Amino acid sequence: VLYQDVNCTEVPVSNVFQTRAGCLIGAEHVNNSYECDIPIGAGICASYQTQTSVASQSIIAYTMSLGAENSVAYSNNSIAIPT
Amino acid sequence: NFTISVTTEILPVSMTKTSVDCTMYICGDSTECSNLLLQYGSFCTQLNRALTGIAVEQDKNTQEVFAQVKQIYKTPPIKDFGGFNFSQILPDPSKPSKRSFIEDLLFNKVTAQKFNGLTVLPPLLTDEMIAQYTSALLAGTITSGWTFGAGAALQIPFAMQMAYRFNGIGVTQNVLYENQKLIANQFNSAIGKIQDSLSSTASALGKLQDVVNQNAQALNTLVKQLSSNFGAISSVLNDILSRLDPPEAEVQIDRLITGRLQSLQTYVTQQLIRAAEIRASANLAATKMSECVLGQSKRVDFCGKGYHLMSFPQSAPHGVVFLH
Amino acid sequence: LYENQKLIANQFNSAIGKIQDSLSSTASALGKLQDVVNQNAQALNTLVKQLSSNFGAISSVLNDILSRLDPPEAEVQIDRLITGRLQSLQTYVTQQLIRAAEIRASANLAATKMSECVLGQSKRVDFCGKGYHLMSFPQSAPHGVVFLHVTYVPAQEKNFTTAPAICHDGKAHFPREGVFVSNGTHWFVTQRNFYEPQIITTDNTFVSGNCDVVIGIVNNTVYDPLQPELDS
Ligand SMILES: *[C@@H]1O[C@H](CO)[C@@H](O[C@@H]2O[C@H](CO)[C@@H](O)[C@H](O)[C@H]2NC(C)=O)[C@H](O)[C@H]1NC(C)=O
Ligand SMILES: *[C@@H]1O[C@H](CO)[C@@H](O[C@@H]2O[C@H](CO)[C@@H](O)[C@H](O)[C@H]2NC(C)=O)[C@H](O)[C@H]1NC(C)=O
Ligand SMILES: *[C@@H]1O[C@H](CO)[C@@H](O[C@@H]2O[C@H](CO)[C@@H](O)[C@H](O)[C@H]2NC(C)=O)[C@H](O)[C@H]1NC(C)=O
Ligand SMILES: *[C@@H]1O[C@H](CO)[C@@H](O[C@@H]2O[C@H](CO)[C@@H](O)[C@H](O)[C@H]2NC(C)=O)[C@H](O)[C@H]1NC(C)=O
Ligand SMILES: *[C@@H]1O[C@H](CO)[C@@H](O)[C@H](O)[C@H]1NC(C)=O
Ligand SMILES: *[C@@H]1O[C@H](CO)[C@@H](O)[C@H](O)[C@H]1NC(C)=O
Ligand SMILES: *[C@@H]1O[C@H](CO)[C@@H](O)[C@H](O)[C@H]1NC(C)=O
Ligand SMILES: *[C@@H]1O[C@H](CO)[C@@H](O)[C@H](O)[C@H]1NC(C)=O
Repeated sequence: VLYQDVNCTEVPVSNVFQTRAGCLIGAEHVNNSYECDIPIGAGICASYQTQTSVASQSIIAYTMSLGAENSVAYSNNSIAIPT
Repeated sequence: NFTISVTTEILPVSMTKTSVDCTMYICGDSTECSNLLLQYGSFCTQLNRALTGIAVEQDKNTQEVFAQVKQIYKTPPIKDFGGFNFSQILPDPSKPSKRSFIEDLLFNKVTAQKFNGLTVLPPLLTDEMIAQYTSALLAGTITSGWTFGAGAALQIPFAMQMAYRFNGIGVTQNVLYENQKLIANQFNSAIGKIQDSLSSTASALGKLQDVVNQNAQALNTLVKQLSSNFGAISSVLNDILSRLDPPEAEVQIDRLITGRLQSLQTYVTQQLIRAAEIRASANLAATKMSECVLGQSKRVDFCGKGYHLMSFPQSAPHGVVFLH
Repeated sequence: LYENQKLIANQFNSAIGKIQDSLSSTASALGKLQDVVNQNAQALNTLVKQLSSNFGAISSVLNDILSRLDPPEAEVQIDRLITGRLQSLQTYVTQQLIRAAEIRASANLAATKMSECVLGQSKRVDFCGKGYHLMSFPQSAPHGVVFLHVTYVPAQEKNFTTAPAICHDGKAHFPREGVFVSNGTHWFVTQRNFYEPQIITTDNTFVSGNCDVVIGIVNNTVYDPLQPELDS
């Protein structure tokens, strides 16, 4: 469940994670980024993960990786030509 | 003899993803009001559906116009661009985000609405990552030519890229090869002039300010319509509840609720047309982002007054700007 | 192309096969058409469902109201019910016209894509599809069109040490179209979007000015084709 503007202390009156869009209840935060599936808000984005050790089914909510960060190695006299 | 005349063209990409919760906007969280609103039927669900559709459309607009490149690129720290100075547009560390001074000038030249069920849904892409996309696009169009949009990026000298753009236009690369220093000086002068123009006059940045103001005035009028009675005898529904009894209260609240719902219908329709226009302009922006941001368009006066050379994108509140 | 015709055909047909499998695997790959059809049918479903509401009148069955009340009061009752249904139908029509305009814009975009990606070859990158564009094969679909875009995409790249230009007698040499790269000590000129060895000659490159003013130029030999022929 996703809440917008409650500051998440008012939810009961489980796991809570607060973003600029409010908090999620029952959400595993993951620092390890992923190109995500279901936009939530403020870039925070959620999906479902099948585990094998503890809680073999869970819902993760992570910061959205903008992509595989690649750094081209530019130089003044270095060109790349596709072969 | 010629010149390079940088120019800014500004295009909105998305309005604010305004939402509505009917039960609390139309009805002052009352029981009889909720019963009557359900008695009108499935209007409220249709309204919330239209608004969430608009929100999804804004999300798709931003994602489709910006994230045309899969990998996020990193600008190499060194700056030996044959004399071209990109300090104003390349990311700067000490800024609060990985922004550039151009959008830092842009941000400041851009311009009650809650507790009434009007929840401003947060934008999906926050400003930091939009700036990250702009940085990646800039790095791709500087150090990889037009190739990185097509497939994988390719290490390309900047002089080579600009010379190939010349050759595509029709002027032969001999001109650039003989004038590199002068061309770099020309571009630096032009970027200084455009920096001064953006730092002095915001009258050019009319499109985004106008669309945001239009949305704000529409929402403000939507809120202000609550005070009106629409033929009813009291503005606040609670005052009607005070002494008026159900035999008369039913008809009174019927008039009031049909008026308020008609006002909300007008607002949602207005938002529908404005969002459609914004999405049309956003498809135009994306087609610009593809035609000459990731290349150069032999067609004239689409993305530049004159023979186009290149373009640099920059973010802005709810919009994008192009340095042609 | 004539160096790799069979390879081109093989890749083409493997691509056709992967398209077959990708389409036949999951339904949501084809999403836009499903989105439009579902949106239209669901809006119409809401429209027809709206008839069940009394809109504040005595009931929703109009014939029941006709049987129940007298014309002097059925006047006001049916007035309320008809104005409610009229409002619902009106908002349905307005939203239908909104989506009609959206579909019309999409259809004009499709017309452009058909007249460019099919009736010709549009150089505009990322208009036909990812990468440079070659052609497109239109195919029908129930209330919609689908495009099979054929694209050229660089796959394997090797970086080389390159030079903006070269000068043989001080006068600078600029390629007619190529990039002065050097595999090893031997320089080579080749078109931008492929690798092709070429011994530097007068055909590949024109000569202008002198190489004092250009930047990054390298000293390199410029062979000539006329000399070996005139030797005899
Ligand atoms: C062509 O025109 C450009 C500008 O239109 C000239 O560039 C100027 O050169 C002077 C040198 O006296 C500099 O002080 C200026 O800063 C340059 N820029 C501008 C905008 O004036 C250039 O000299 C002209 N001639 C050639 C051969 O390029
Ligand atoms: C590009 O222009 C900018 C704007 O002036 C330069 O940034 C500053 O330049 C001054 C001197 O012109 C330096 O004293 C500052 O330290 C610079 N600040 C930063 C944050 O860079 C920049 O140096 C110029 N770059 C090139 C390559 O010319
Ligand atoms: C780079 O590729 C070329 C492609 O043929 C190799 O061949 C050389 O071509 C030049 C032509 O200017 C000859 O002078 C050389 O004798 C060729 N090298 C041979 C036959 O071994 C070239 O060798 C390659 N260089 C490297 C360093 O791999
Ligand atoms: C290409 O060869 C020319 C030969 O003249 C070089 O020019 C001389 O360079 C030396 C330094 O190496 C200077 O002391 C002379 O004054 C230059 N003379 C002339 C007439 O240019 C040139 O430097 C060489 N360039 C490269 C890239 O090797
Ligand atoms: C919640 O409320 C506190 C009140 O002290 C405020 O400081 C905080 O910023 C709010 N939001 C949070 C904790 O995410
Ligand atoms: C995620 O990063 C924060 C940053 O300090 C850290 O406190 C937390 O333990 C990290 N959690 C995981 C699962 O990596
Ligand atoms: C040019 O590139 C070489 C490496 O190929 C490097 O050593 C040199 O410092 C560079 N010089 C300039 C002015 O870019
Ligand atoms: C070519 O690129 C590789 C990485 O892909 C790099 O390790 C190597 O130094 C580069 N060499 C040249 C000559 O650019």
